[PDB]
Amino acid sequence: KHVVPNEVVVQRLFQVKGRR
Repeated sequence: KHVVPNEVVVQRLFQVKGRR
């Protein structure tokens, strides 16, 4: 999801690790 300013990467890891 774009790979310029590194934001949907830390969050995405939090979303996957806290549901199912």
